[PDB]
Amino acid sequence: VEVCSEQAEVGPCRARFSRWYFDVTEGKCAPFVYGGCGGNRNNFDTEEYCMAVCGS
Amino acid sequence: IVGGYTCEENSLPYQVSLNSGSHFCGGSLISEQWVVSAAHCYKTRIQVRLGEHNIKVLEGNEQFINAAKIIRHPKYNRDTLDNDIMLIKLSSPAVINARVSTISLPTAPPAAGTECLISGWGNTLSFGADYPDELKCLDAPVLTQAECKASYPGKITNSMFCVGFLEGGKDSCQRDAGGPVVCNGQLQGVVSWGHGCAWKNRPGVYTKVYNYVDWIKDTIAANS
Repeated sequence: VEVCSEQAEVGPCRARFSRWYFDVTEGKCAPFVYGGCGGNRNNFDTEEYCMAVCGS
Repeated sequence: IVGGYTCEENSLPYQVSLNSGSHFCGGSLISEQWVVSAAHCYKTRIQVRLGEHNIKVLEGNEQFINAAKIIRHPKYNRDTLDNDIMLIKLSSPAVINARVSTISLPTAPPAAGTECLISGWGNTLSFGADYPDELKCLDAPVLTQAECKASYPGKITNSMFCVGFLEGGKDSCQRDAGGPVVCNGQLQGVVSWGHGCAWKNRPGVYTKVYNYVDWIKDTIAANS
């Protein structure tokens, strides 16, 4: 319910998906490389879905 | 590919990449109209490129074909990564020649200790990220599926086996997934997962293609 403070996680799998995570310390979303599998819920398809769920 | 080396042009005519905007996975051309990759590379809309060597410096001879069907294994499991294999049917059959060509399906399971070639345009570093443009290659042995489950307790299934070095420093990495591992001239596995890239006591886990030659063959006949 408060995953926005969880780190950006690539996970075990090895694709390169371009995803977005909320960077708690700069108050905005940033991109990270996501393996395609596993990880955490601080992971979203658009910079806009990310800000709508954890923006300030 | 971490610790590997740059392939020579043409030497992997079966190595194929998947795209939707950017390069997100590798693949294997197994028949004029079919490609084999991993199931966690699924995307509703994929463009398959063939014959590539430098991803951002092309010559006239590559081939761009949009996937017209993407079939993931019915028994794929997103959490455990079970049966992490998938097929792609190309909207137009590939032109087979000196730089685009097929790979034989595996006629026997992968013998532990056997040397294999693993390739792909994946990240070159274990700390940080450096995604290369020129196709990379790595020569690695199959390991005993007893050390494989020692490395990853409770997480191996009948579909997976390990390739690489237990010392670390050499492995496949993000963007390699779905790419081929070829042993004694046939396709023995699809790169799948791993804890980190080329870390100590964490080699790459790959998908046992031999366990799927029956399913891969029925799928091509029920979509032809």
